[PDB]
Formats: sequence, C-alpha cells, structure tokens
Amino acid sequence: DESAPITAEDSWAVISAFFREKGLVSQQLD
Amino acid sequence: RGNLMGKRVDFSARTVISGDPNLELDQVGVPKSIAKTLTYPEVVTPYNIDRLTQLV
Amino acid sequence: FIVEDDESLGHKELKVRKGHIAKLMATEYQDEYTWSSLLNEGLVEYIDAEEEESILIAMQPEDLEPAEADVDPAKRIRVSHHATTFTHCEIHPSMILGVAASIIPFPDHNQSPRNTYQSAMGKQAMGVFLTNYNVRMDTMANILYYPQKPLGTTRAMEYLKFRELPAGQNAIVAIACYSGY
Amino acid sequence: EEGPQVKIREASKDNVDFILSNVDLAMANSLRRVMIAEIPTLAIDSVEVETNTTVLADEFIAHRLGLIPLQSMDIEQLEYSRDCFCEDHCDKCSVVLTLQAFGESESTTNVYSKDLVIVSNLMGRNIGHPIIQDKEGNGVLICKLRKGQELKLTCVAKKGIAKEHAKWGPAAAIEFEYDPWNKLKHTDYWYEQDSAKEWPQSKNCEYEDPPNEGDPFDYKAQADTFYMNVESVGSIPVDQVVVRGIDTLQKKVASILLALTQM
Amino acid sequence: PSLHKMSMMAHRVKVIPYSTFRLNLSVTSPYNADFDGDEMNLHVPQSEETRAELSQLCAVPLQIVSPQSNKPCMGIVQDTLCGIRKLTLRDTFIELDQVLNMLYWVPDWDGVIPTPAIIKPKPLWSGKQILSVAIPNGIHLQRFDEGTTLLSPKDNGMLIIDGQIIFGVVEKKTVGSSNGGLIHVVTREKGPQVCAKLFGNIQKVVNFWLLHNGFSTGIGDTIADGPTMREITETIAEAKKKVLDVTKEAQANLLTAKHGMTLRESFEDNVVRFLNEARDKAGRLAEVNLKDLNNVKQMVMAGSKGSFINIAQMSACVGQQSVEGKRIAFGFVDRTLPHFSKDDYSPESKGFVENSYLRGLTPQEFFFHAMGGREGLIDTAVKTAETGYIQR
Amino acid sequence: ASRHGQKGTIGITYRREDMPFTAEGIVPDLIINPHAIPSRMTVAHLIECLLSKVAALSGNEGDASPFTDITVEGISKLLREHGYQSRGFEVMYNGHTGKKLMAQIFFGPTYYQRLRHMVDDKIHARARGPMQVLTRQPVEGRSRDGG
Amino acid sequence: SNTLFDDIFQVSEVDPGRYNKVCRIEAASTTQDQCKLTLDINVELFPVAAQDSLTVTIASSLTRSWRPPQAGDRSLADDYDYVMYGTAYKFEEVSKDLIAVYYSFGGLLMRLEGNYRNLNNLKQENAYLLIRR
Amino acid sequence: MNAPDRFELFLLGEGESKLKIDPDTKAPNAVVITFEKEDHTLGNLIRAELLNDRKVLFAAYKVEHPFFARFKLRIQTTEGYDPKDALKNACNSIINKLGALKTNFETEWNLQTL
Amino acid sequence: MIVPVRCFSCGKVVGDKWESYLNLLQEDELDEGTALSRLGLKRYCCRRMILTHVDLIEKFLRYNP
Amino acid sequence: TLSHLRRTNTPIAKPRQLHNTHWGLVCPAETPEGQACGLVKNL
Amino acid sequence: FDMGGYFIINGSEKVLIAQERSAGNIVQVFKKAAPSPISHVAEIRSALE
RNA sequence: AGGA
Ligand SMILES: [Mg+2]
Ligand SMILES: [Zn+2]
Ligand SMILES: [Zn+2]
Repeated sequence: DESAPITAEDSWAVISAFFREKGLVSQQLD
Repeated sequence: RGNLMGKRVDFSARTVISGDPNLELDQVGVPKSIAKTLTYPEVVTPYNIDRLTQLV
Repeated sequence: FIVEDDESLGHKELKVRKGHIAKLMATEYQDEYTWSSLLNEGLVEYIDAEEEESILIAMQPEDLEPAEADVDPAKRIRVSHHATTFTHCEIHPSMILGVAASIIPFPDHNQSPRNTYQSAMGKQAMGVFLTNYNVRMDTMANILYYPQKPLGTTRAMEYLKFRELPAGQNAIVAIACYSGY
Repeated sequence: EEGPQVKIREASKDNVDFILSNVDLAMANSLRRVMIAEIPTLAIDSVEVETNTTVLADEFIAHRLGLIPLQSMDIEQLEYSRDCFCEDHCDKCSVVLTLQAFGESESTTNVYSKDLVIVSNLMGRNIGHPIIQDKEGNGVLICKLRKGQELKLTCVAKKGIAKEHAKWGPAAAIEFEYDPWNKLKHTDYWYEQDSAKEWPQSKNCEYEDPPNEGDPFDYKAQADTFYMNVESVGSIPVDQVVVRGIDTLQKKVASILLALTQM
Repeated sequence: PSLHKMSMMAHRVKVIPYSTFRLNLSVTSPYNADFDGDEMNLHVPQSEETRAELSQLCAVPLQIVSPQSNKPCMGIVQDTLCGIRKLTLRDTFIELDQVLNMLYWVPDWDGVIPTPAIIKPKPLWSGKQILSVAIPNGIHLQRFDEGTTLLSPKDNGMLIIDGQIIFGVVEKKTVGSSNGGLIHVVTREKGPQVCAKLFGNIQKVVNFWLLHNGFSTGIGDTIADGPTMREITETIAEAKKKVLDVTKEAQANLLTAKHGMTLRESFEDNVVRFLNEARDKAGRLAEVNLKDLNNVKQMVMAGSKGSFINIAQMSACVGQQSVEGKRIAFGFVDRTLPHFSKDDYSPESKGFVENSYLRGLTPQEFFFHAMGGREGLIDTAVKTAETGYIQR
Repeated sequence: ASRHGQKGTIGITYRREDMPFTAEGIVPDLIINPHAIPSRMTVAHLIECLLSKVAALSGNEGDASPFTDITVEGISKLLREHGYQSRGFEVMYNGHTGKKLMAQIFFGPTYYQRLRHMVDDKIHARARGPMQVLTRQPVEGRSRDGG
Repeated sequence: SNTLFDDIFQVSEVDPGRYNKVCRIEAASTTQDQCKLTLDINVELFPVAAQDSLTVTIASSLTRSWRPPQAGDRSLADDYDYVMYGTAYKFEEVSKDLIAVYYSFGGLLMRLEGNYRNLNNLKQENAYLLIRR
Repeated sequence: MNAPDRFELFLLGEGESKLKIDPDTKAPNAVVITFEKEDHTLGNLIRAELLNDRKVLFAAYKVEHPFFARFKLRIQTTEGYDPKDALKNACNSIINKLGALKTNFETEWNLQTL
Repeated sequence: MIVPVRCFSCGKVVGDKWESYLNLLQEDELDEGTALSRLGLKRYCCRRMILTHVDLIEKFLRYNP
Repeated sequence: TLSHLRRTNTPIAKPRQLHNTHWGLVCPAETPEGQACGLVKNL
Repeated sequence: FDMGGYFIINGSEKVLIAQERSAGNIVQVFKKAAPSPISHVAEIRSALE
C-alpha cells in the first residue's frame, strides 16, 4: 500500500522536508 | 512651543510605577535614591536650625 | 498539495500518498528524497495570489476528501468536503503564521489582538540568541542564565529552533488574589 | 505523653512523614515557616577567582557555588562571622574551600562538588563537607571544561539562614495538610456537578473519620491533627530539620521573654 | 498624556526602598495608569508658596469629586472591589480571631469590639458588620436596584444608616466612582481628607480579608454544562437555517426590499441581525448556566472586570466578524478565501465564528477574526493621534 | 510576560514562607491577578497551563499547536489520571497563617519571558544639572543627566 | 433592661436562594392570627425545617465594647438555642391597628407583622433576638 | 539598587530595640508592642496564644507594610491583669508547649528504623 | 545552559541528577516521565527543572579557547 | 533575529487592513501597534 | 544556528528590508470620484523588466 | 530603533 491516502500528521513530514531544503531565510538568499 | 510653552525642568524625576495596597490614597512611594537626588531649599530659621544642622 | 480527479480507484485524491511520506522520512533518518523530489514529481506546486484566484483548496486532506455513506462535543465546529472540484489541498493551516505567531501556544484560543501583542513581545524576550555569544563583541547583549524549552509547544517551533534556543522559563504560576501587590 | 503529640508515619535520610496532634494550626505553621527560613546552615558565601577559562562567567559559577550543600551538622559551634572578632574571617567563623580544575582529557572534563577541598582547620567539627547523595559519588556538577579550560578559585563558607538567602535553606518542600474531609468548612469546593467526584481524596482521608452526611455542622470544632512531610537537602539530617526548627522557634520566643526582662 | 487636571495631582512623599514609584490603587484611574511598565513624572516644589499651591489646590483628596462629570473620579478597584462583594454577602461570617485582626487593621478604630450579629451558638460577625467599621458615622445612603423592597430578598440595592450597612451587597454601584456613591456622599458630607482616609480604610480590611479567603480564575470557569452546550449548538444550528431560508428566498426573487435600501442591503441587514441575535442567545444561555461560584461571574457581579459579552465569547460563541460594518468581503473574485465556492453568502463564508474561545477557532474563523481584529488596532493607533490634536 | 500578550512588572517579591502553598509542599514562583483574564479573553493562557501541568507530571512535550484535536476536556482527563483536580485548581493554604484558603487556586506551570525593560535602566532623577548652550535650558535624556 | 416581645410561631417555608449558609423563614403566630414573621437564619448554626414550633423573644438587654468568655459564671440571658443582635430600621403602618417592624442583624433581615406591641418595640440598635426549640 | 540589605530582615538596627511597648490611648488596659526585625512566624503565634488566655479581652497583630519586618501587636486585658504579663505568660506557655513537641518528636524518631 | 543546582520552586538539589537522567534514557532506554520519577523528582516543579532543561554548555564547549 | 529577516515595508486605498489575498503569504497577527500597524508585514 | 541572509557593513549586521510595490505593466480600471470631469480611468504602470 |  505504498500509494495509500495521507493522514494529518503526514503533512508535517512534508513541512520538515521544506525547511530541510529551503531553510528560513530562503527568500533573502535566493 | 518647545522652549517656552514647554520646557525641560530641574527638580524632576521619573521611574516605573507599581501599586501599593499599604499606601494611603494621597501618598507616593519614592525610591531612597530618588529622594537622595531631589532637593528642597529650606531657609535656616530658629524653628528648623537644629534639625537642618543635623541633616547637613 | 495537488489534488487530482485522476484516481481510477474512487474519488478525487491528493497526488502525494503514504509511500512518498515514508520515502521522505527515510531521508529524515539519514541525518535522497528532497522537497525538490516532490516538486519535480508534481505532487506539490507554487501558487502566488493571482493564481490562487482560479483554484479551490481543502484545509485538511483526510477530513476534506471522502464523503458520508456519535460526534465529539469538546472539539470545535467544522464544515465539510462538499466540493468534488478541489484542485489543491493545504499542507497545514498553521503555516499562514509567521515566525513570531508560531511560538504562540493555542493561538486559536485567544482574542485576535492578544496574539498581535505576543508577536511583538517575544522580540523583547531574553534568551540565547546564538551559541557564539561569548566570542562576539556586540554593543549590548542579554543572555538568560538558565533557559528552559517551553512545556507547551507548537509543531512549528521545530523549524524555528526554539526548543534549542529558548526565550524563557517555565514558571510555577498561581492566578490568585494574594496581598494585592 | 505531655502537650502536643507526634506520630511518625515514614522515615529516611531525606524525608520525615509524621502526624502532629494536640497543637494549634498557628503553631504547626509557625514551625513550618521556621524550618524553611530560620534554621542556620553553612554555605559558600565569597568566591575569589584566580583563573576561569570556561564558557561560564565568574559570577554564574559563584552563584552555583553557594547552592552547593555543605555539612552543617556542628553548625552550632561555628560563629556567625558578623559576631566574630577577626578582621573578616577565620577558622572560628568559616570553612575555606578550594577548587582547582583543568581539561587534561581530550574528552569533556567535569567539575563536581566532590572536587572541593577543605583548606581551613575544622577543629574536628562536622562542617563544610560537600553533601554527596549522588549514586556514583560525585555530588553537584558545577562545570564542564574542554582542554586549556582551567578553573582556579577559593571559597569562604559562612554560617547563615534562608531569610538572608535561600542558599542557606536547610529544607526543600515541606508538605502540610489538615482536615482532609472538609469538616471544618475552611474551604468552599469549586465544582461543575459534584465536589465529591471532582476533587480527589488525599492519603490522609484514611487517617481521619469521614463526616457521615446525616450529622449537623460542628461549629464547636477547631483544627488539630496535621499531616506533614519535611524533606532535607542534606545540610542537616531530617530529624534535626524538625528538632532545630522546634528549638529555633523556642529560642525566638525566649528572646521576647528576655527582651521584656531587660526592659 | 495629561488630558486632565487630575493627570497631575499633589501627593505626600513616602521614602521607600526599591526603584519604583508606588501609588495607591484607587488613584490609578484619574492618571490612567496601570503597572504593565508605565512610567510617571515627579516634580518637587522649591518655595513654601509653591508647596501651598500643591497642598491647598491640587492634592489627591481635593481631586476626588471632579467637575468633569460632577461625580467622583476615584473609587474602589480590582482586589478591593472583587473582595468587597465576597465579604458583604448574607453567607459571609467571620470568627472572633480574624474579626479582632480586621478591627486592628482599621487605623482609626475606636477600640470597641462590636457586638456579633450572632451571639450563641458561637459568636459570629457578618462581613457587612465589620466592613461598617470603615464607614464613618453620619453617612446615610439608600439605593433601590430592580426588585429591592425594604426586605431586600436578593440582598439588592443599598441601605447605610449612620455609617452602618443595613442591607445589600456592596459592589461597583456603591463603592465605585459612581454618582450617588458611598465615595460621593462621604466627600460631600465628611470632607476630602475624611473620604481619602475611607479609601485606605476600606482597602485595608477588604484586602486583608481577601488575602486570607483567596480568589482565583481558571479554565474551569470558561466551561459551560454538557447539556447547555447541546442547547447552544442547536441555537446556532436553527439560526443558520433561519439564514439559509432568507438566502433561498432572495435567490428565488421573492424578497421585498425596505424603502430606501438595495434588495441585497435588505438581505444582509437580516443575515447580520440573525447571527447577532444568535451570538447573544447562545451567550445568555451560558451566563445563566454559570453558578454564583463562577470566578468570572463573580468578577462580573462585583463589577471588578468582565461583562456578558466576554462570557458569551469565551464560553459559548465568538460571533460574526466585521470589517467596515459589513461582513468579511469578497477579496477574491466572488469568495472570501480560496477554500470556498463562488457566490457564497453563508455565515461560515462571510466571517461568522460559530465556536467559543474555549473550543477553539477553525483556520477560516481564525483568519476572519484576524481581519476584524486588525481593524480595531488600526483605529486604536489612528484615534490616538487624531484625538490628541482635538484636545490641543 | 507570558506568550499571550499578558505583560506586567513585579510588585513585590516574597520568600517561600509568605507564599501560598499546596498541601504537597509546592509554592508559586509567580502570582498573577485573576482580573487580567476576563476582559482580555486570553483562554489559551489557561490551556497553556493545564497542558503544561500535565506535561510536567507526564514527562511528555505538551502540544499547544494551533489547529489540532486537543481539547480542554481531553487534557482534563489526563490531569485527573495524575491525581490533581481535572480543571487545574489546587487547594492552597495561606502562607502567614497556615489556614486553608476558602478559594482553590488555578495553579500550574506557564512559560514566562523576561523582557528587555528593567527598572534600574529606566529610573532617573535630576535636581539641577547640565544646560543646553543655545537655550540655556536643561539637557535631554537620562544618560546626559537631563531634566 | 427587660423583654419586649414573646410568642411562638410555626414555620410555613424555609428559603436558600443561592445561599449555602443562610435561609429566609416564613412563620405565623399560633396564638394571634394577625401575627406573621419573615426572618433570615444562620441555618448552618441552627437549622430549621417547616412546621417547627419556635419561641421568638425580643428584649432591649441581656452598649459599650464586647467581652468573650468568663460567661461560664456570668448569667447567660439565653434559655434559648440561637441568639442575634441587630437594629430596627423601618416602622411600617400596615393599616388599621396593624404594624410591621424591620430588623437587620448584620445583613440578616427580619420583618414582624402584628398589632399590640405598640408600647414595646422601639427604633433601637439595642434589639436582641432569642429563639428556642 | 534601591534594594535593602538582606540582613535587615532579622538583624536589629543601630539603637533599635526588639520590643517597644506603647500604651493604647483609645481603650483602657490596652497596649501596643512593636516587634522589630520579626514577622508572621512569631506574630500570629503570640496572637493565637493570647487568645487562649481568658483574662485577655483583645489580641491582634499586623505587618503594616511588607518592605519592613516589624509588627504591631495590640493586647487588652481585664482590669488588674497587666497586658505585659499576658504576653509573658502566653510567651512562656508557647516555649513549654514546644519543649513537649521536641521531647515527643525525639522519642518518636529514636523509635524509628530508617 | 548547564544543569540548575536546586529546583527554583522548592529548592531540592537537582545538580547531581543530570548525567543520571540522560543515562536512564540512552542506556536504560526509559521514557522521560519514568526516568524523572526513578530519580525521585516527585513534585512537578522539580520535574520541570530537568524535563525542560537545555544544556547549551555542550554547544559552547565546541569553540576553541 | 528570524522575524527580522522575514520583515516587509509598505511605503506611503486601505493598506493597513488584513486582506483576503494575504492568506498563506503574510502573517495575520505579526504587525506593529502604532503608525506602522498593517504597513509593516511579516512573511 | 546563525541563518545568514544579512550583510556585514563596516562591522554591523545589516538586513535589507523587503520593500512592497505595486506590480508593473498592469491594466487597472478605477472609478474617478463624483466631483471630476473624468468618470473612469484605465491605468498601466509600464516599465522595462 | 522601542516603550505606556
Ligand atoms: Mg499600561
Ligand atoms: Zn572569625
Ligand atoms: Zn521543586
């Protein structure tokens, strides 16, 4: 079931990845 | 407006205010440091002469 | 998040599935599947305000996806997934907030401005601003002696490094009328 | 046996659980205060710093030093420096402690309350020994050093009371309860449906007879029987935290009796 | 700012430790000060003449009854107001031990231990009784609240005879900065110095009594009954249908506009009026369902802090949010947020916060409350400078 | 201040024996006024406390995150599992007398921040001093020993 | 310096309107049909239920400060089980030969409606209230 | 900076007595003792013990302001009985009570095994 | 930043208990709530002392002189 | 420091108000009180 | 922890504050107020990229 | 650049 729907807590694992890559001053730097 | 209707003045003090349920309505708690800075000019009179000599 | 009618098996469902989440968390334990990985796979998209005008967003995925075919009283009153038009879904609603508001515990339980006030005070709170404090010559610096991470936290704080570099202490507090001081 | 009676429920190195009966609340509370505030202890009070290459500031360390519990068994035979006759301090009024540490190791070097040394002459009295309750025998962790991180300092531990600084606090939390069933009507229980269900019962509910609904309100009733728990920090043994408390309050009242007499 | 002659009053020095100016709480209001970090200025006269001006014309007791509104500009506040209600109920009785302390606490006390209201079984004094020790002789007061008789069944109104409380619970109306007020009568009858003494005298007994009784407030005070929450939800639910019905009526061209108003202007007036009538009924349900033991209700009853709307918003329902009077508008083409369909005139789409602060706000409810909130902050910031120039 | 726009200065400082105590020997580090709460409708402050009190006892990070499924009724159940009364109230005793307070106090941990503004950096007094050159009037600001 | 009113009443109703420790009582004189009574009682100290026979006495005595004990030997003017001290505040002329007096015992109010005690009840701070059975 | 010294809480001042007895003017056989460098620990204790004396007609105490460790204790006694004596007696009975408390705790502890 | 000796609220020594706490979690694998309790930290004032500590000292040690 | 690196200035029809379009882009609560209220946005 | 995004200028840490502006090359129609000869205007704030 |  590697293609099952996502839960509420799951969105955090995506947000984790966003800051993991982009950081917090993403805007200033880029 | 700035130098005449208003003025920066001597014998003035300012700090943070806090309430006291043990003060009387008409009183004001003054910090020791603030009292030790601000001064009142008292004329040496026979009534105050001895008190004043001790304050001096 | 992108939502597609495109699902042979049933309804209109979010491109991202429980498999991508595990694929991302495999990389989270390694500290090969980035944010860019979701972006190029086309599961997530960048929507400016002008584009936003032509889309339709779900707040929660799970709660705002498969329709009805008792309810807890203590929870807040929520709406529904009436639409079958959803082009996108919200990653997390708490992301509408900026750095300062994101330290506010239960902000959904405060009067609007009380929150506007904390997003002004936290900027004047003392704590550890950087670990190199002892090595830098700054005109004025305040470091709290024994900082503590908050007992009540936001999931958002994780990315803000707040539990690593705090602004306060957990005080044992009584809300009482005592000497009237 | 005489006047107010004690009945110890549980004893240890650190704690005394007991029941105090045939006493006024005023007296149990007065003793409660005395134990916290007025029992003398020995604590580090002046810290001369020779060298500090640490990540911690001189005074940050100095502060932590005061909080380190010291043996204050024979504190009674040490003079309060203020009452002593020497220019500053001496053996009659103080314990001199030395702390010298250095990061010889590549790994982090730890500085403990065990690393303290008595340089003053003790006069064979039990005093100034850093209280170690620690399992591995190290006591309080004062500091951490990497390599050329040296710490050299001298301490002057002086006699004192919690009223002057909570570092001379010989007791931690003092537990105190009376009337677990609200028979005295000394509290008005906040509730939503039932104060009986909403408010948990205490341990002491067992040690007292429940009110039995079909009975009138005992207005006659006064408050005696007090379930207390004195927790020692180690400076003085738990028994003495209680005994000395009783003694201090006695000596305190005595002073008033004498003051009237001098007048 | 100094928008009053009372923003600058003359005080007696008390030299004290610690770096703050300390002020009596009842003098807080005229200055408009609070202790969230306010700072105040002090000026010292240099002439015997100058002092005479301060002491004889602008000293605090003289400033009690202001000509601004012909009523006293100082009264009993916070702890002292909150406690004064608690102390003066029929239920409130005090044992000898504390009565003797409360008596000693009054600095001008005659040395006469008054006779207990109850002599046997057990001598017990009432709050009313021992508060009256602060009330000076010759002070006559009478107030009839709604439902007050000479037998005051609800312990309503006020009846002070010869500076002794006969009946009624003392609160904002009595001991506050009110027109007929215990303070207004005292100043006018006894003097400014006699009244300024009364200020302290009340807050010495009241504060002491409250110190020992205690008072708190917590989440427990925000929660309303399980069935009253069912009743609140169904009040909103039926009001939501009352809206849907007017919505479908206007969509079917059956709606008939009020003279001098758009068909839409007429529709919204109804919707807004339904949702507001609703926010109140839901609130008025809780304010009734909260017992006399509710610390919030207690603060409201004394008049120390809080009002109906605060209970309503925290316990029951926040309500409809507004910007420029109208509901949240279509900032996006035909919708308020991209989480909504177009042409949505529903309560939920146009800013109605159904939830209580206790229950928590939804992401939409939060943002709409935020828009509405920001409007207040803008005027608050604007008004501040606009208002200043008017004064000038 | 707390994290809820609930700011304030100190009034007094009391040692443990004056402070009101729980039967358990616990005493507050801070005492805030009931009066703050109703007008401000800062409900989250109360929840911060309830949740933090559970967290401290349980040893688990309290999730005070915005849009969640956490309820005051939920947090209450957990506190009741820990022995304290569900809504956070605790019977406190008066520190001076030892006698129980008729009121039960809302008592538990709350994250409080130390703010930039300290009295001793603010305090100022003048009684003659430096004068301007132009206007021959007192100088500006505490630093300069202004009037 | 003597008694001012004596009679026995029967409580029709007892009322605690949000009041945990006090109740307003409604009684009527078993002797005189004209005589009725309204009174607030500390029900925690001396509880009262309906249909109780209660001897209610007034008396102007048995001034200055108040003394607590020694009363062991002192002649306790109480042969009664609950006593109060308060003040007369209103003198209501309820038509005919009928009158009504209002007494406040530190907030605890009382209204006695009758006729005869014209040459008795006075506008005095001195007004004790004795109750037995 | 404006903070007093901590020892001022307990250490008697320069030419400052522990007790200062002043007679109460307002009432007969009444007196007011001002206890210097003392607080609630001793205040409420003496007040409570005087309440146990039958010949004591009035007994109360107050810490007029917290910045200062001092308290005024007002004692009124029956004619002939001196209030100073009343204080002396309740003072004594307190000590005598504590003596028993100490003895009874010492016996109870000496009975313990921990 | 370095374990507080003595709990602010009640004043029970908490200085010794740090390494011991950190160990009851790594080596003994236990949850925070049981670890504290093993170490005898009963009152929540004491519990919060260790449970909410942020030993910044370690980060500071990472710099050279 | 973090919030200062995410700050926005708006120099000079109704700018100060929180607009629908600010959803998800600008913070609905982080704004100064005073002359800058609603003109200084936070991302 | 130090995130960057700032500059060091003559010693001090300087932040470049984001400056809000209306977008260029954009067609906008606005109703011109009651006392005006012109009832409506079409504006384009054209500038080179 | 902040504070009421
Ligand atoms: Mg203010
Ligand atoms: Zn010496
Ligand atoms: Zn503790």
